[PDB]
Amino acid sequence: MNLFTPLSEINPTTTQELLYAYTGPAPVAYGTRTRAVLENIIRPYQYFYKEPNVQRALDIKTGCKEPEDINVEGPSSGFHTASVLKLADNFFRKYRPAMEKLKYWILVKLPKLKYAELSKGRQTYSFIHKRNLPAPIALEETVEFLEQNLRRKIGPTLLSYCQAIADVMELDETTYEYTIKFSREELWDQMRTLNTMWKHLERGRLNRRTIATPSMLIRGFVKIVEDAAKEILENVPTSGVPEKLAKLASKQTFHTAVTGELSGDQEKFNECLDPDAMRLMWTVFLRKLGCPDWIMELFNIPFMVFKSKLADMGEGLVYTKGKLTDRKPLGEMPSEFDDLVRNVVGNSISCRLGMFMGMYNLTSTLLALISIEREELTGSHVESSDDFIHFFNCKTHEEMFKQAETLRLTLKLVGINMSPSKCILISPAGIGEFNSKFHHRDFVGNVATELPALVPNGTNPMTDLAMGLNVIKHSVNTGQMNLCTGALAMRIFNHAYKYAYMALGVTRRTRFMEENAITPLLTNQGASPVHSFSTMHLDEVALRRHLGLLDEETLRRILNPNNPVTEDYSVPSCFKYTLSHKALLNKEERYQRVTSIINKLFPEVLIQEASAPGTVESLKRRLELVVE
Amino acid sequence: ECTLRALVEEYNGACKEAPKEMSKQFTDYNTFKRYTTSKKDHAPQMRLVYSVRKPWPISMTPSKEIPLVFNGTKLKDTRTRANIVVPDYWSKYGSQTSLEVVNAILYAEDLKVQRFFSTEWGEIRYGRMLPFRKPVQACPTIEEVNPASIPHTLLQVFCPQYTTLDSKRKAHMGAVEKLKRVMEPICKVQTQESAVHIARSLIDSNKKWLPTVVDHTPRTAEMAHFLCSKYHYVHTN
Amino acid sequence: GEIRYGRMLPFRKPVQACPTIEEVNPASIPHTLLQVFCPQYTTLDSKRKAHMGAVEKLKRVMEPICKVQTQESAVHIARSLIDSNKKWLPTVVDHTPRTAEMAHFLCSKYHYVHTNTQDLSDTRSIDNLCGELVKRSL
Amino acid sequence: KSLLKSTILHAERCKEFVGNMLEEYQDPAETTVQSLVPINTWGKSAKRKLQEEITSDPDWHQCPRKRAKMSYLAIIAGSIQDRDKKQTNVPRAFMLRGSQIEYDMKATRGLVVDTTNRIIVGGETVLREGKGGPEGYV
Amino acid sequence: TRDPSGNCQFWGMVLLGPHHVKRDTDNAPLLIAEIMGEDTEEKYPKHSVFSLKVEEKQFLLSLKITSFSRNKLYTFSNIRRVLIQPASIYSQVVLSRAAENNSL
Amino acid sequence: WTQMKKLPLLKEKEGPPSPWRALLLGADSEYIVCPPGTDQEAISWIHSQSEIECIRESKSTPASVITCLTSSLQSFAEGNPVRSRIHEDIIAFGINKKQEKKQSASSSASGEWKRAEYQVEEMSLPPWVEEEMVLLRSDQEDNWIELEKNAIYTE
RNA sequence: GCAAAAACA
Repeated sequence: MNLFTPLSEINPTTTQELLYAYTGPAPVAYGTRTRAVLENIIRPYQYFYKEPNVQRALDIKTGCKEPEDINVEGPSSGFHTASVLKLADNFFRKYRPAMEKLKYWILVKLPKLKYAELSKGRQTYSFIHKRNLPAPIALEETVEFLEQNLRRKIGPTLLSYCQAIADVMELDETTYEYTIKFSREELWDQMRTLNTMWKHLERGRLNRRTIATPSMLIRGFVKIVEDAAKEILENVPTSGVPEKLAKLASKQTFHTAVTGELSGDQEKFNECLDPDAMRLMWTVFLRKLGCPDWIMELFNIPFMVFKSKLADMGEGLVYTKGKLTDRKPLGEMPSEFDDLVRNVVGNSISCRLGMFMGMYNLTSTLLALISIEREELTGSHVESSDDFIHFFNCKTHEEMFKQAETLRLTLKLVGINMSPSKCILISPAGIGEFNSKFHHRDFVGNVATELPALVPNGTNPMTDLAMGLNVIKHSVNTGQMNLCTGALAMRIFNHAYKYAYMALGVTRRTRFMEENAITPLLTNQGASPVHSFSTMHLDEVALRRHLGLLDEETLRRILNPNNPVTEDYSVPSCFKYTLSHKALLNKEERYQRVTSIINKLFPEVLIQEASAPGTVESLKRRLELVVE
Repeated sequence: ECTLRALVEEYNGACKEAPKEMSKQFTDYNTFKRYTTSKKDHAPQMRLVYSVRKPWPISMTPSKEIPLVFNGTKLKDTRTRANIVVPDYWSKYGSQTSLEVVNAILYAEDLKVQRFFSTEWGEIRYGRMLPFRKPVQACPTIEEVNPASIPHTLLQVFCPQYTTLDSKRKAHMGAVEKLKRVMEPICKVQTQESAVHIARSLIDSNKKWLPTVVDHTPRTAEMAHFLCSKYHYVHTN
Repeated sequence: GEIRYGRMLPFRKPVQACPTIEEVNPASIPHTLLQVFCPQYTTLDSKRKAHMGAVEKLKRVMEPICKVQTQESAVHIARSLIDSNKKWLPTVVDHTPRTAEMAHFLCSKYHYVHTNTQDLSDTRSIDNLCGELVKRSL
Repeated sequence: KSLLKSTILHAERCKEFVGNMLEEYQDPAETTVQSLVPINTWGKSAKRKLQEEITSDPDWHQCPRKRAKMSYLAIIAGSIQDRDKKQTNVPRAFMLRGSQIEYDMKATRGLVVDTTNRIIVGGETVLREGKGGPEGYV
Repeated sequence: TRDPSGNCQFWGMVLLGPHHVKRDTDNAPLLIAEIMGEDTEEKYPKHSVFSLKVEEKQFLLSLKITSFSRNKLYTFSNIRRVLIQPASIYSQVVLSRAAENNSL
Repeated sequence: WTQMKKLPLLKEKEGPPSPWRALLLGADSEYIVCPPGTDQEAISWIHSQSEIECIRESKSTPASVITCLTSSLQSFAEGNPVRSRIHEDIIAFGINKKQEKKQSASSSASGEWKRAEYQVEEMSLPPWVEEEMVLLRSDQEDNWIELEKNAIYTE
């Protein structure tokens, strides 16, 4: 470690990039997630009171708590209703243009988003197949269920989807097309159910974490509230989304004044938040901007449903008799999670207060920001999920201490509970860290969490080369890499790219090209690379013809549109090729026919969305017009 | 030309082979456009080594021009599968094509070549510079097209007759006619599914964060990865 | 595996009593043992008639054993390790356990226990060699 | 490796092999020789070199180095020649068909290496100058 | 490997067992043989060290039984990426002492 | 809020020195110089010009796996990179080890079920880490880094 | 045996 701290010609801040476990395997989560999920569920109940009384906390419902009860010496879950209301008021009064643009978003383009964008989401646990399905499949199955059990056709807008969910939730009995039936309580429990799974490829901590994904029924509400949160976050200077750190770095203060710099993280960030605080925040903003009531319900339903979450507890606790091991569900035998036995509902478990990762990473940031807005907090704050940086600009050291302490207390007011061990404050400003960026005087250093893959993506030679060079270019643009690093990385990528496509040594492709007198004219064939550090933003084929390394006859041969095989800035060619109890493989093929007839008839869908009212048989209207 | 009703045969087959699925709305295309039953793997690059080394890696469209066996080497599986050595075979003994379509296909990529080589750049100046990342236009465009009007411009150059008069007014005049002189060789349906990407690139004015020690024009922003850095600068000329 | 009860017609055949580390023809067993234990009292013909792979395996096996077993005990332990010693037993067709070590457990007149064991023997390769020789000789 | 071990270690087999290759007579190893050497145009030069080496040294079939040189020349001689190409001089070394293994006339590198102390064929010391038993014992 | 004279450098051999692998994180049996320079009991307690005699020279051969997942093997096949960070430090130092006086 | 003069002092775990746990050997890595040729030629040379005798035997890796290693060397020399299984391969790759352990545990099971309560043994800093660091510094005759250069167009 | 709060074998 003494070798990572230079004392001359270079400061430790720049060499802190060496304190990264690059090029090593990322930690991988093994076994059952039941213990981790149970711990995640039980943490918020252990921090509600200063004295740990878990059993009393399992029946609290609304997590509002009185002052002189928030744990100031440790984690504290819950929130103070009056504090939340006042802080939301203060945040609403400030940042008026952000509120006006939120009003624009919620009045004009809110009833405009297509509901098909839920297909580009994350893995979803289907409530009909009783397993995990891709998001487009889950969306299609859910809309078929809605059509069957509601009899009204779903409109293109996602407001129609939300109305359909709300209407179908009031039916006492529902049946899917097979021909399985759902009770209303069963469907409600499925909506409450949260599918938890291990979080993979997570570097930066010793202990593995679990993330939870919502059901497709509530995903529309989750997406609308998340989109509103993102829209209001893009237009506030205290958010963690844009150059904010560099902007605050380029700040000059008074000649003789105390300028603090607090950089820290959040401990138990998802184990100390209550959806009711988010409810209060959103209701305050909506009420003081002047939206109608149906907007109130539309924005409040997601947290209402999340207050009754039924996160799945994995596969069960691990019990060992001798050398044997067994997986046992909670409650079968005594353990350290006996207080949650009463809340076990089948394979799932009920927890009224608490949060999970991957659900609301923007509304939590909004809650933290509304906590920031106060009177005596005359400083600069940047918040992004569980990481933050704060700049103090006051006149006295004790004033800075009071500001930091009231910042901590106000964060605790809504239950943020920043980690004391992870928070570092520097009396003179100039050194700090936020996200993976590092601050030293007037320079901010961007250090990547992951190195570029430096390997072909794995689709086709031209696409893989284009994506690799673009990734290297993005890495060098963000300041993470420089001349030497960029050139070395592109040499490494060139070697890996040539190896992966049988262009190194003796192999089938090289022997085939040698025996038939086929001269390798491209990088994937085995030719010398044409791309340089400056020219890495140029296409290979376009660059080779200018230098005379690719004869026009060869271009005619390869760029033939009548070719057997046929952002990505690569021209199509012969090298643009695609590598070769479910009971669902047939319907993806018949959907292929539906997608096949389109993009052959309509140039329009290749430009914009399919905005054609009706159009069930109605496609014949276009074909007749083509003839006419 | 005698194949127009073959397009209709796709509809007739769809009604009889795929009942009550193609009957859904045309607006649902945005839902099942990406419909796949294959799981989205977390690392497609880990399977590239096997896939190239896999026998019959490429699934080509059936054709007769490519020999089944060439110089004692099996090439196709007789959609049919192809050997890994079919593309480089096409690079020497492949079919010919018109010269005009070669430029059109490679268009929107050549323009970045001479525009770089024509630039003289300048002497390298090393200093304690502080690049700040500002959002600027990535690549120069032939015409300055307003955001949210780019798709309207693309509609005219591909489907001018199948458009709404409302979209006509909100279209960049002075740039629609410039695209037809370069998209004409590739305007045919044979290579029209991908020609939208090339046509879009001409007037795409997307904004990305680039290192800027001085106000960067699009002429100097596309190659900003080497012009300036923490320690060096290039006077673009 | 799982017990499959059922009436069975026995097939009486000689089966190997216990598995051997290496199979050697009976004529070569004494020479193999002589090479393993007392190479100093052998001739080149005896060495040529010995199975050298079995000699190496047996020497490696009996390096620690000969320190705790007398001469004759070690000699006959090695012999048992390379002797077939087939014995007649009632077996079940297409269920031969290749060795009678487990017949009481895996077999009876009322049941068999399904097991998944491969040959793990070089007899297939010797068949391949002999087939090539016969095909080219014809 | 097997063909060269056959020719080097035995003088009579080398005699028969060279005689059959030189006079185009039927040989047991015609298929192996044809499959080892690529389609070339060195057959006439190889047969010539055979002629002068036999005439110059009638007593060649006693030095294993001479046997190696004669075996290389005969292997090239019995190769599959090409019709539509004029014959060229035999090279010092060639590459085996469909492989990157080099066979060298001087046996300084590749498949055959003949050092002063010993001869190595395919990584194995076939013959040792003083300590060996290629002819066996009685 | 090959030194720049054609000679072959034998670092060792890795043997891969049946490895009926299903999941991308599943282990695969390996038997790794390596040419060791100096044996140490407390540093290699799970290794078996064998004497190796080639051309009257002395070498130590180490054999270990390991199982190693596909993800980790793929990651270590790209071990050449470890050169970037020291290259980053070297480049930053060199360019700082080029920005000081406009002299590379 | 408090202030610190002392930089934090990290506690050093005590116990047995941690052994070398890595896929390959690292510093103690050498090679045998073989005559020029292909991989098969080098493997054949090594298999035909060497004899193996065990010096140190570990209970974790039984010495019988040298038979598997030599069989693989011979098969690779004979142009067969993949070979059929042998008996010594049983305890070389953990074949049927899961079933063995499960059945043994079932046969010897006793007592009552309890929580898994896993534990990781603490180990001290080995003395060879400094030796590893100073040995990897040693100069070499060859470059050992052959990366193909990119093009050059600008200064 | 690999690996760490249990998965592979």
